[PDB]
Amino acid sequence: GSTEFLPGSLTERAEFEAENRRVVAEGGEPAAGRPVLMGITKASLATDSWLSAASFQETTRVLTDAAINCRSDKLNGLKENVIIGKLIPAGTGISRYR
Amino acid sequence: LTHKRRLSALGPGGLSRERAGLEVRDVHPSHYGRMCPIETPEGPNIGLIGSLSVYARVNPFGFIETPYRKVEN
Amino acid sequence: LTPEERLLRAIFGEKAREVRDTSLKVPHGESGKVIGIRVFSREDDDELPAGVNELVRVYVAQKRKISDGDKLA
Amino acid sequence: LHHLVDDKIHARSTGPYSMITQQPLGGKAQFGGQRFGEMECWAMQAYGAAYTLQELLTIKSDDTVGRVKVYEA
Amino acid sequence: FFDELRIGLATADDIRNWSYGEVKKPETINYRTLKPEKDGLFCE
Amino acid sequence: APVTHIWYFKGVPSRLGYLLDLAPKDLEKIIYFAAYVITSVDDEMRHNE
Amino acid sequence: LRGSRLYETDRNHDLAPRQVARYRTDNGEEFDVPFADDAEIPGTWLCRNGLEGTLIEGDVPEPKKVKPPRTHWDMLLERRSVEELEELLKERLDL
Amino acid sequence: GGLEEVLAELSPIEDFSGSMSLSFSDPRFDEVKASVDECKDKDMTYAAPLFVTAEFINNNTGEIKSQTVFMGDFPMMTEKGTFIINGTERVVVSQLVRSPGVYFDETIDKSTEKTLHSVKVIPGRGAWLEFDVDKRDTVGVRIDRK
Amino acid sequence: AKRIEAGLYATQKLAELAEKGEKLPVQQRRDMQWICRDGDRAKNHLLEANLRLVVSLAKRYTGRGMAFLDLIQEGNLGLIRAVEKFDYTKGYKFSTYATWWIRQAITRAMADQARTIRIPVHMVEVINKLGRIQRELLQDLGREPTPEELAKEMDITPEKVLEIQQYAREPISLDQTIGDEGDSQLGDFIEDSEAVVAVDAVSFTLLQDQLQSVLETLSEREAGVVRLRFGLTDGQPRTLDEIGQVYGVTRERIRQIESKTMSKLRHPSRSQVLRDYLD
Amino acid sequence: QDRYGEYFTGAMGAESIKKLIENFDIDAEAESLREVIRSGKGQKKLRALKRLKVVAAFQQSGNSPMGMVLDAVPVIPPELRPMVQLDGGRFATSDLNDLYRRVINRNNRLKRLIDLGAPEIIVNNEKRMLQESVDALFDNGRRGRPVTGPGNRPLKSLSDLLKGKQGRFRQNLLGKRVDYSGRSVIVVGPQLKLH
DNA sequence: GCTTGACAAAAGTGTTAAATTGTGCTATACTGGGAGCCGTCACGGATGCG
DNA sequence: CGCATCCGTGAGTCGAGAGCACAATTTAACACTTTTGTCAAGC
Repeated sequence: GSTEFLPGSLTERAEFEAENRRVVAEGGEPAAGRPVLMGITKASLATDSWLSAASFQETTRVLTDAAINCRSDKLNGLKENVIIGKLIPAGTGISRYR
Repeated sequence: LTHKRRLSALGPGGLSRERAGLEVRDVHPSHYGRMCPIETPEGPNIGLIGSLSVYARVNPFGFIETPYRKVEN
Repeated sequence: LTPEERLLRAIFGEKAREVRDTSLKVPHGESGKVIGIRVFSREDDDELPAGVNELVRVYVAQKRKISDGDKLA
Repeated sequence: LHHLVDDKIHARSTGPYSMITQQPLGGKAQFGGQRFGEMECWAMQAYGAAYTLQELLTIKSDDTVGRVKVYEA
Repeated sequence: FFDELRIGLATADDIRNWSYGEVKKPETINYRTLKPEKDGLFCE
Repeated sequence: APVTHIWYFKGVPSRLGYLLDLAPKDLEKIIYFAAYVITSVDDEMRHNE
Repeated sequence: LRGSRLYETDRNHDLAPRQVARYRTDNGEEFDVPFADDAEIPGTWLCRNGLEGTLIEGDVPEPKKVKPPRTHWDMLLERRSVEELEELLKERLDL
Repeated sequence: GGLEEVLAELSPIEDFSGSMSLSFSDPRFDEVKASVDECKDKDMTYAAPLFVTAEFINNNTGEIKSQTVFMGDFPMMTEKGTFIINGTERVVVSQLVRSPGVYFDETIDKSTEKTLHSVKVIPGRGAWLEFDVDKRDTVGVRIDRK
Repeated sequence: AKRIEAGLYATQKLAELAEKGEKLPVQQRRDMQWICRDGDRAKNHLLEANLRLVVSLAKRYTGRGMAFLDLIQEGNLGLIRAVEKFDYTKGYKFSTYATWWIRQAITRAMADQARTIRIPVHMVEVINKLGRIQRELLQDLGREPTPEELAKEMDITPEKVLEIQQYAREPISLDQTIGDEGDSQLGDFIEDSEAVVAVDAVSFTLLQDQLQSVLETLSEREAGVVRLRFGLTDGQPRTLDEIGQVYGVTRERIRQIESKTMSKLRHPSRSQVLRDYLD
Repeated sequence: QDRYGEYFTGAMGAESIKKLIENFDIDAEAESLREVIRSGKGQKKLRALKRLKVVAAFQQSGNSPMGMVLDAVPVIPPELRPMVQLDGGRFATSDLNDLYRRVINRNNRLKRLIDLGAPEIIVNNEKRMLQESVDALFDNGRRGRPVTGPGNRPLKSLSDLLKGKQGRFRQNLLGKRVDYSGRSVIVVGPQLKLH
């Protein structure tokens, strides 16, 4: 509808619902979404962190897509933190205990 | 002694350790008397490397022959 | 040479020697008696690889007794 | 059998490093460091040992300044 | 202390700005005196 | 001479192919000097003459 | 098996004095070079973009003693004289 | 023998737009340069020199420049069945390889579930030739992987 | 060839007459430009005509650390030079003259671009001569020729032969497969020889700490002359006059102070603590 | 070209694609793709969706697709491609710096050919060679047969340095060798406590 | 302690002779390469041939 | 339009193992001068 989402793209339920409820106020035309099952490989490779996706598999394709999309990575994924050398955000590493 | 009687499926013109399925490394009935079914590596090379049998001989074409006793009547 | 090293040498009157030590030293954790030595010198034939003037081989033999951690079968 | 603890015991505290990655070399021939593989990192994350993992991956491997500062400390 | 890591598509201007000098010789090191050659690879 | 990055030229899918809508087989010939491609045509001038 | 590649007290308060120059290239790109107080600044410099740059102040125009390279015409002269070339030109001009 | 077989395979040779020819024959081994333990101690290969008689013929006149040529040092096998290369004892292990020939097989299709039969001719050297039967009941051939 | 020469002279004449004005009839000018264009076209046509000879000569030098197409390109550059130098008056076929230049260009390009470490042509010639002589000797001698015999045959000292052989070495790839598997390369075994050694880097800062503190302080102001003498305060060793250029101390007095300090600082009571950092 | 030279323009090589991208409007293409997606049903809809996936990236951003054509290739610092003097005077060099050399060589030759006005065939051949050299530098063996040096082993390109199981991501970032570590055979201690 | 003075012994420039290196040239005729190609094995997904 | 080909990607973790002729550029080599330090007597 009046949303930012491209048709046919996989969007998280949280973001989908947030966008629909944000646009319904003044736009009044939410997008339609069908639940879909996806495998572990595709689910992991669809993460929002390009660092972890590149580290997992298909480094060339992941880097190409990230470059053309020009998408930045927020460094909190329990896998890019080790790459950066920053202590992980789990266990003793969270702010509360740290 | 066992090194000199080693039969390998790898090397140029042979198999690749990453491209060898179950079928090639399994024991085949024709091995009897030519390739020992016991002696073979335990690790990933299981079934790709073997040893020549005691009585086995190599045909000039490269096929392994084994001796048998002729029995008639 | 660093200023501190220069002062240390001055107080001890030690020459800034032209050569640095590169002697062959026993690897870490090794031991045993020296049994054989072989020397090849380009002067007396000794057709060594180009640029090599001397080649020295030292053989060290040690007697190992069975101990904890050794593998038997 | 030829599996004796005498020739496989080496430990390391500090030794040679790699040219490019600046990480410790591997192998008993050099002062080889043990590899802290990906599965070990998964185990550390499962424990929640954020600090031990951080020091393993930075201080003890390739934090060039951190290595010498930690030795001095 | 990093906030985020952004990837993009490098342009000619960015590549030129990254550089401290143009390489215009395939020489790496001279055969005698084993020192880097001017304007080539490994140029000081 | 300008060159095209190999990653975007052919990567299954070809990013340049999708951007311009030229088939990879046709796009391949242009890059490696195998066939000409028209960059611009003057329609107004053609109609008047 | 080992290889080799081709520690002084750092101090920021005290450093050798320096003076900054200024160069323009053919494309109008400005560059700055810190030289020592000894000066002896050259009239032309090599910039990061691979083009010769000249002083902003506009002093010491170099003589430019370079000689032009040998051309096809010079190579022709070494095997032909003007008379034969003129005859050939006259012959061709008729057609 | 193997050396004789290879030499016969190589020769005779004539140049493009043939006008003169060359050939090799009669390999010969004379004697090992050194012995086993001398080679082991001195760090040198245990080989013997090889000589082959080469004949050069001029078709225009019918000349024969026949004489022996030194082919190099051929490593030799010791009594134990090992090769001493650079003072180190080495063993060459026999290799199991699919012999050249024509091989037929059959497979059950997935779409039609018909039995489809294929044959491949595997040479020592040369283009691969293989015939096939399709699920449309047609006999085809792929020549040189075309 | 005649068309090319005519075009060259036509353009040269046009350039010469441009300076002195003297506008010519339109027909003559048009004809002159037509001659120039025809000459350029003839030059090109000859080049495409002999590209096949270029390829034929280039295909002989494969497998010597240079791409086949690069050899072809260098050969055609040499052929361009040959065309520029070809003389039709001598009456010889163009191929006879072109082959020399094509071979020269190919060999020179190989010499200048076939090695990671570039060797000048004058050394490449010596190396090639050495190789040819060695190959010739191996056939008749039967054995491996020794350095001295080669040196005598080349009228040079054996040390020169050894130096040439050392120069002949080719760098090896740093990405090999030492390990018999796709697991380790050659770069994983070459230790860095410039990495800071921890313990050493500590000992030094202890030596700089146990020296600058004690022996310097017990010497009162006599420490200053020592510090400037060896430059341990700013890494700037100073000559005697560099102290007298500002301060009023004189030359010989500074040396006397240095000698006295040197003598008295070697006392074992204060010369034993610093006696363990000599190594 | 001879009949109607001034009525059109054509070209070959990366320059033609550069011109096409320069005079290629993205908003109109995105609009047309969206209208085809909402209207079409057959394979046209799938093609439009896939094309829009790429087109929208440049439309809804501050970056232009001109980056796909390169006017200046960067060079990695020498330390990451070291020329180390091995023991005994031998030199070991990463094959990466070999690839670079080739590029430069070809890039020089072209500059010469254009300078003296070589026939178009040779210039085009040189441009194609430069394209192939750059391609192999970025990704060896992708398009054609991989470039090989001594023996027959293909050269290690830039992409190979961080591509698979080896490289940097899975060999030097996610897990690495560490100091203050040892290894040895284990035996049973029955007198030990659990800790 | 602090200077002056008379002398070898090294730090620096000048100028030559020598070694190194970068280019050019050689005229019977010669005119489209050659390495190919070897048992996963399954999985998707894009491509391109008809 | 639709089917067959073709392509990319994945594979436990540690271990042990042809030549010559110039012209231009850089280097050693020697001679000599200036700076540095050394020894002696001194009040």
